[PDB]
Amino acid sequence: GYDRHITIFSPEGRLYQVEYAFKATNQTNINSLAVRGKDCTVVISQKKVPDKLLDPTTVSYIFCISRTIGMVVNGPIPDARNAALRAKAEAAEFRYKYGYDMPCDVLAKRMANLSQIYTQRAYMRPLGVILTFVSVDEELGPSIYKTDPAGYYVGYKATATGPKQQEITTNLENHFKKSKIDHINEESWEKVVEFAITHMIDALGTEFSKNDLEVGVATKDKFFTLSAENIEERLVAIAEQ
Amino acid sequence: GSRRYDSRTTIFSPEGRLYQVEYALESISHAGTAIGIMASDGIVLAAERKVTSTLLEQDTSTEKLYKLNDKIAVAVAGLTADAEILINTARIHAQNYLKTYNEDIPVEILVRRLSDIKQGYTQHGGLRPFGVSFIYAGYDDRYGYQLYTSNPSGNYTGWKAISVGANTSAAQTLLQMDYKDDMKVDDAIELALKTLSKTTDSSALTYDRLEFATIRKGANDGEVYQKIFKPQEIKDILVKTGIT
Amino acid sequence: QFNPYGDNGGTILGIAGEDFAVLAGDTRNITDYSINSRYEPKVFDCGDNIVMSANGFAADGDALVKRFKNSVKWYHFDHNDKKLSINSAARNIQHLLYGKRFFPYYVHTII
Amino acid sequence: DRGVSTFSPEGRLFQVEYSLEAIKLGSTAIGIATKEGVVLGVEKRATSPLLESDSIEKIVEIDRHIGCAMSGLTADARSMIEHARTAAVTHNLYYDEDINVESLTQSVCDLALRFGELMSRPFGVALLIAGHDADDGYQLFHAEPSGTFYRYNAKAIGSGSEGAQAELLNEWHSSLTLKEAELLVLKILKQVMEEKLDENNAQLSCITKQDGFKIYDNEKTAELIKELKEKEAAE
Amino acid sequence: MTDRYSFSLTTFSPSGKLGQIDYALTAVKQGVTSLGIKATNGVVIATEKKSSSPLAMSETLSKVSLLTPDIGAVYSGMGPDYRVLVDKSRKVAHTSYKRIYGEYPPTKLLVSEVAKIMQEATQSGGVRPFGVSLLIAGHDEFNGFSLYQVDPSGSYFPWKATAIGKGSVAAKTFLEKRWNDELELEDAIHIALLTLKESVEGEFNGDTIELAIIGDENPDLLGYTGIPTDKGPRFRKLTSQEINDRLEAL
Amino acid sequence: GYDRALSIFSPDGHIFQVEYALEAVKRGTCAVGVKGKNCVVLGCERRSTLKLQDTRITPSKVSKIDSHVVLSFSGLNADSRILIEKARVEAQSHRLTLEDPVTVEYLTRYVAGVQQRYTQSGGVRPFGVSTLIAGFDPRDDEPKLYQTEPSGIYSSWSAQTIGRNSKTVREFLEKNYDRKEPPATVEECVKLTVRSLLEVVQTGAKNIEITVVKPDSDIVALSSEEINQYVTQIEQEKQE
Amino acid sequence: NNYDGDTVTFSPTGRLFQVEYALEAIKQGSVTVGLRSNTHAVLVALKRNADELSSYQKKIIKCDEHMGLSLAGLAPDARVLSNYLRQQCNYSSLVFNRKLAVERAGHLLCDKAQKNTQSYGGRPYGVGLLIIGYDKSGAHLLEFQPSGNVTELYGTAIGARSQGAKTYLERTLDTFIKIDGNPDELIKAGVEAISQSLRDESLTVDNLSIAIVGKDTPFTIYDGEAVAKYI
Amino acid sequence: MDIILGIRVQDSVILASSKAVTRGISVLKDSDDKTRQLSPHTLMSFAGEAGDTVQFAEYIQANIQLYSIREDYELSPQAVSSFVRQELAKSIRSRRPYQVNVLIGGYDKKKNKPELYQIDYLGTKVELPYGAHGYSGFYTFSLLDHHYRPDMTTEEGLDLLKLCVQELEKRMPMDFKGVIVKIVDKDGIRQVDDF
Amino acid sequence: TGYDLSNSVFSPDGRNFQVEYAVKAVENGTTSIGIKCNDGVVFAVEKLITSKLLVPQKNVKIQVVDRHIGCVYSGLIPDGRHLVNRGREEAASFKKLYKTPIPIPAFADRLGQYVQAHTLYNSVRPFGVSTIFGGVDKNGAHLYMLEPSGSYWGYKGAATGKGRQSAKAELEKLVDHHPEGLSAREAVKQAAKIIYLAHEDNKEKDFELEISWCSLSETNGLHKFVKGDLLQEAIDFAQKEIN
Repeated sequence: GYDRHITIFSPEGRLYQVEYAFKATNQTNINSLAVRGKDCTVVISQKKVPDKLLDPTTVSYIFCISRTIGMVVNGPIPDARNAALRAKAEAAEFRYKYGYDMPCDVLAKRMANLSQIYTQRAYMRPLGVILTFVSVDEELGPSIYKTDPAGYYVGYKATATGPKQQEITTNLENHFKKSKIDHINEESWEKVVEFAITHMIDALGTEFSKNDLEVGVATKDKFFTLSAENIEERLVAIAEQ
Repeated sequence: GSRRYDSRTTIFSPEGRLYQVEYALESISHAGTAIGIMASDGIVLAAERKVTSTLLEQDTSTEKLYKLNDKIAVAVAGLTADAEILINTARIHAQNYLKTYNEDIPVEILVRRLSDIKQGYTQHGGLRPFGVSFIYAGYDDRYGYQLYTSNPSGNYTGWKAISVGANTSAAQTLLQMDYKDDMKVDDAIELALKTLSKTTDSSALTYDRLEFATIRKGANDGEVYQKIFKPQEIKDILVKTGIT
Repeated sequence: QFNPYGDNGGTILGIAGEDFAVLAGDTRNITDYSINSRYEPKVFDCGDNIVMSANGFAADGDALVKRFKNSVKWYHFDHNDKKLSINSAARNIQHLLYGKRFFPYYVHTII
Repeated sequence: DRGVSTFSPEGRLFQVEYSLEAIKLGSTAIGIATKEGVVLGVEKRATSPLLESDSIEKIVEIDRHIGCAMSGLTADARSMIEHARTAAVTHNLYYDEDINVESLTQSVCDLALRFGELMSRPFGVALLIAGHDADDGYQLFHAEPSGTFYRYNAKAIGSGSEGAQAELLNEWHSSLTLKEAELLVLKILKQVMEEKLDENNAQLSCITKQDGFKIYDNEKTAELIKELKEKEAAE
Repeated sequence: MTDRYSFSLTTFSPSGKLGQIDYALTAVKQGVTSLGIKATNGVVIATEKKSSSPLAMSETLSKVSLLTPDIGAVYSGMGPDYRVLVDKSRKVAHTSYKRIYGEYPPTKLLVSEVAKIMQEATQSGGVRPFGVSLLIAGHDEFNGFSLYQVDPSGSYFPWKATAIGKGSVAAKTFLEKRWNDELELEDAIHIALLTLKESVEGEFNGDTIELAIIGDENPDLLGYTGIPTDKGPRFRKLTSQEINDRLEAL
Repeated sequence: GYDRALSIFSPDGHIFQVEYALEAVKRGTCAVGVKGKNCVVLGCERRSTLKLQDTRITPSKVSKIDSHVVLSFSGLNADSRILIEKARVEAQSHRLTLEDPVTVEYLTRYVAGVQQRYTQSGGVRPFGVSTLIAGFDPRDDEPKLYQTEPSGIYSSWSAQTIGRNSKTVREFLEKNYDRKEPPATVEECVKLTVRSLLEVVQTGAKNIEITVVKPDSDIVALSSEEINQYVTQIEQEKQE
Repeated sequence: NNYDGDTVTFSPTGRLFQVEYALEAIKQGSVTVGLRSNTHAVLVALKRNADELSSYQKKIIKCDEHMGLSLAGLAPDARVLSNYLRQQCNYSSLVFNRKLAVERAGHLLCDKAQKNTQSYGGRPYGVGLLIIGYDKSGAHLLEFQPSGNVTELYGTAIGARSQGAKTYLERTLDTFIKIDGNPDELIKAGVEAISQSLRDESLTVDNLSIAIVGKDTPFTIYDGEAVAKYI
Repeated sequence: MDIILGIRVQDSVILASSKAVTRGISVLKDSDDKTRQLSPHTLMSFAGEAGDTVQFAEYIQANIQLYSIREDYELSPQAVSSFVRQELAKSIRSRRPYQVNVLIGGYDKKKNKPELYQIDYLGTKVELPYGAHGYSGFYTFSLLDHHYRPDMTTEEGLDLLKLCVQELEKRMPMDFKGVIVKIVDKDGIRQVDDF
Repeated sequence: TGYDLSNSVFSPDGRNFQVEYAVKAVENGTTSIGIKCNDGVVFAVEKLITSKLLVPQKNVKIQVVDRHIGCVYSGLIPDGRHLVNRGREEAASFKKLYKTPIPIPAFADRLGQYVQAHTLYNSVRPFGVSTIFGGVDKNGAHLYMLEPSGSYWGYKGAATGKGRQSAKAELEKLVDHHPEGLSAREAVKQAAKIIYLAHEDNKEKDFELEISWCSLSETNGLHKFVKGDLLQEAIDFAQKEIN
């Protein structure tokens, strides 16, 4: 069956190449999660540096797309960087043409459309990545919008991605079932980060040092990533607890 | 590279046939039957719709019969959307001719250019052929009333009476039996419906499953009129010959 | 408005004997009322016993000579080192010149 | 399947090798070089007797000093002849001289590998190219669809070719006269031809420095046929 | 590099089926149920909003889309294919109609343009057919209200009422029973809500149900006043709250 | 651009698409051309499994390329329209630049070149067509008849046939055409041509077309009767 | 096997089979040798005929006054590659008034060959080349292979039975490297080298081809009676 | 070029066209036929820019002759005149426009009527009973306005033309070396040889 | 299956087998390494001596990009050159528009995107090299390694080719034993040692050592080849330690 090698339909209406691109998504064996504060949007992803020879500061799956948008990727790094470069270019072009900063959801729709094209046009392969976009949008507030190789996207209250994604997802549903709200009812992003790390620890049943995580925060008018030391300061507060 | 996935839509079989053309003809043979009959005083087109649900909007409809210009219409058997691509091409071709010469396009000339387009898809470009056969009904001041058909090969021929789509074998045998040269439009109407009535795969032929049209000299003096029958007019014509 | 042409002066002359030929030219190069150089040669050995000068606007002259020398080089490459006869050179140079019929080389050429 | 420009495991181009097979199916053509001229002759091979055999055109003028014969898929040769004629006339326009036979042959051969996925397949026809020029005198070249060309003292191409070439190996020497060479071409054509050689199903031609390239009328060739019979009977 | 895929990927088999169109229709069969009903003074189109996670915010994914102020669309099948079709549909309403005539196209014509786009994905080099079926509801001055279905092949049909997707066979039967040519828009809405309950297994409220109408002009939804001839979009998306109101009297 | 090499060489040195194009020709209705002392005749089978045909408007099997040359063919009908159009265009272009209508041999070479071109270009298949091209060079009275085929080879013929059962009618012509004595008249030539087709056709009903070409652009097609007179006439001379 | 349908496909062990098949056409080629001192560089090549009635195929091609090469394998590919070199040498002169370094010529050929080994539709070049030259850093010999690999050497040989001459040159190395200021000796050493590769055949006067370039010597080709001297 | 006229009478169109070809201060030719037969019942005369005139006329002739062979039919004069107008209308916005004016005279066999069309280089078409291009019209239009009747015979038409040519030989400043005259009627196109 | 016959096709496990086959070609190449030091980087490579006929010193394998970047690679050499040619174009275009010489991370992504692009289509083949490269910019020293998949990271030390495990093991040792830094001069010598050590796994043919470096203090931030005394000194040091 050559309907398995390119993006044409199988007899049961399926696109195998798209489905297999989803499997490539987990190759890295990393999980990520995102949640919304009152004021902020936090994203955390596991960081694994198995080789002693690597420079750990260059090992990242989180990207600053624009001054206001961050993106975390689940999937191999070459595809991840391809998607990041394009998103940066799209976000900057949008600003030049329309005179305002590209919203998170709009960039997500745009990257989702590009991915849709690779599912329909044969000479282009899908990218083996899931893209989680985050910001504090000036109209919509804290925002999480996620893209996959099917060209699907939607906004989330919170989300998780990776091999152990269903465990984190249910953990998060269970928290919101309880709190009865859409978000972390918290003032400081420091505490929203702490919530995020805590409910990841619980769901994954593992403990973290400062080099096992990677954290990005979105506030009004900036998205930034945390240093190892910032993360430590945050891990410390979780312990004394 | 991509060679691996190329069907080669424009090659010959070892018997010297064109696979894709043959398979398009097979596709067409399962489409609603269309019949064209030519009289001395006009032309009839009739076509059976593909099995209607009771909820289908029958009056604001069109599927089989299309106006090309004021002197030319077609009946369609095959993929509708393929047919609309070719129809808009033909409509445009007619208008270029009118613009260039200030005379309405002679029927054959329009028929030939549509058939030449079809032919191209069988020789170059590696795309699939259009899955359509047309019956052309029209009038011009050189040959009067004319019927042609064309099919996915880009071959065309002229007829006194002809069918396309499903059951053309049975239908052609019946037309051959009752057709005659001195015949009038109103007789040909009856013949068209009798033939569809016997060849249909449905239990009985009703107004909701039909499209119908005539091209007559039936306006005033030396000029021609196209009438695309409304549902009511079909309901009548079906009683007036007692098929209901 | 930019004028793509200039005039570098000088003058040249060719005479043919029974079994020899000369191509002569002065070595002065000028623009307007100034001397650029008192010794700038403008007559050249082009190979296969062909001497050439293209005199007038020197930038055009040099381009032509350069193109013709290069023509001789490829004649050898393409036709088994065959000697380019003078009559054949002449015809070749016609095509070099006429190729710029609508933006001419401003030179009088002698070989 | 697989690409039109593919190498076999033995390092040869599939499509080129296969075109060589089509050439082996072609009608025979022979040329012989002498210091008095080059002769080219061919087997016409009419597929049916109703066909007007003088319309079979497998020997062709390129320029006054160059002629050509062909074997294989001969319809493929029209555009090669056209290119050759243009190269020859163009050369004379640029240089006010005759184009060398070798240079002409090289130009035709440059087309040869201009195929792939530029034309869609190699040419299915070999050419014998014969002419004169002041630098290297009388010449015969075999131009293949590989893009290779060899100079030959004599050569046969087509179905009769391994037969005829063994024969040419024996009969050729550096002192043959034009007349000797004409007879030889007839002799060997008659050997390898299916039907019985006459002045209607085979044709001759030469190129001499003095009169350039000439195709022989059927009358002239008929007498050479008669003259060959008389020589053969006579020992 | 570059697209070496200049040949068709949909072709005729010996039986004369076009495989990739059949298979696209199969993808449409797997899709969530959607439907449309036409009334004397309105059209209603509706579908279920089947969520991906419960962490997803299903308002941000709108299955029922405005194309022009008088035309709306819903689908069944592959959602991403639908999204890009909506983008192209909106654009072609402008480039090939509004920019030429200064008014929005009539429903059959806009439908015709979408059908063309889908037909081209069925014959052009190096693409696959769209894996969706559309239902498009609209109004225009000289035709009034109309409802069309567009299929992967590019074929379109006008309907009184229909359904597509998972539960289409059952729902089409449910609609044949309840449809008459005197249904007033409020009644057509009520029938649509009934028909959808059959095909939804889970929660059934205004947060899992997406529904829009083509009805009267809505001057309150225009955004400006002062031009007498501009009277507002005939397309309205019912709110979550407005659906639940009708679900109590159900 | 769709690029694929469809016409390529097989291991044995055959180009299968060109050879399969000949099969398409083999399946076409028969056509035959016979040249006389002072004329050429073109006759063509028309398959009679089609009653209800309107023959006023249905495309004839012989086509005028210019007013002094005609072309008939066997094979795919739709392919032949492409060759006919290009030939007509070339005919007018030749008149425009050379101030003379085409020689028949020239028109033949042109059509043949077009056919060859389609056997070594990417993205196209060869023409499923062979042609017979006949007429008289401007201001000349020697008749001309040429044949082309899908490969692009072309040649001159005293008489020749192509299409289904052309092998049977070539057989006939081969023993009935005296090279030494061409049908010295119009009438004779039309007869031999009809005889050769009756070997293969069935009833001489709507089953035969004839077209006659005489010098200086004098071209006429016969009607049912005039042919039919030969059908009856030959059939009686038959019982022996 | 399943992975040799074109150049753009790797085998499961990381090989490029079409490139390997191109290398194989070189192996059937008639043998050619190159070697050089500090003052001159020489090419020697054994030519090959179709039969006793044909010419011997030329194997040596001049690229500029100071550079040229010999070929083994597909000769039309040599004509393409040598022609590309002629242009590159030419461009260097016209634009910069600079004779092209033999090392740069090597790099340009490598990059040209490489392009044909990474895209669909193409094929690798099916010819090997030995480039000699004398430039601003002295005499050079280079070995080109259509994998793209180019190598600078004191001496080498390619073609059928080229292994014979290759070992010989490996033995001779300390001797011929110092044949400075004596052309006819370097040639003799090269002619000897090539003789280690003959079988059932010996060097004749329309069989043998020699070229030399060096300190006060333009690249010049010797054939026919002009090689008798060395037979 | 310069003088081209046309008169339409009861049963024919008559074209008259000057014979001179002048360049600088030399009359290069006195027997020039400024006309092409487009089809057996359509004639076209032309005047204007050197080179452009013949090139354009011959280009139209080729096209109509192509149409004729393709359809085995002859286009009506009205149809040919519209084709010619459109060609000229395209030309006017080209990089280099054809500067050619024409008269088209045909006999329409479907209607049995003669027809005269005057088309200038801009693609300005009118059907007229009589027509002239260039300075000619400044004399002939008023003359014909007076002496022309719609039911005249081919012979009366020819006398009317004689009057026109006489006026032009009296008052025009250039010697146009007489005219070649051609009649287009139900039987085709013929040349009057003594004028 | 047949998922491995065409570039850019996902297998059912989510892999691109053609890239994985490109890697086998890299694994089959000679050993090359990079070491990051105090204020610079050092590059080294094992050049096999196929024959005595190879001219020593005259088949140079390390390549400079712009004026401040070195590149070395193992696998298909011509592919490596192709990648460097592209790198040179990318650097020229960056310096033309922005004036400053291209930063090393910026340069690494240029190579990354280009290499990644050759895993997107069936009409090209992936690169059959891994490439070690780096230099000094306004922010210090950077060392990178880039794979056929287009994957790259920053490194303390890096190694690829036939002796990659042995060299990696040796590299880990230095990083443990010198946690406060390595001088550019310690590194040049250590590089010599590791190439000599890694030559074990490839010891048929003997080999020529080639080294280069960029160092703020030692080369003034420019890329230079190590020759003469400094090279001989580093060979001597290496010979010491295999004994």
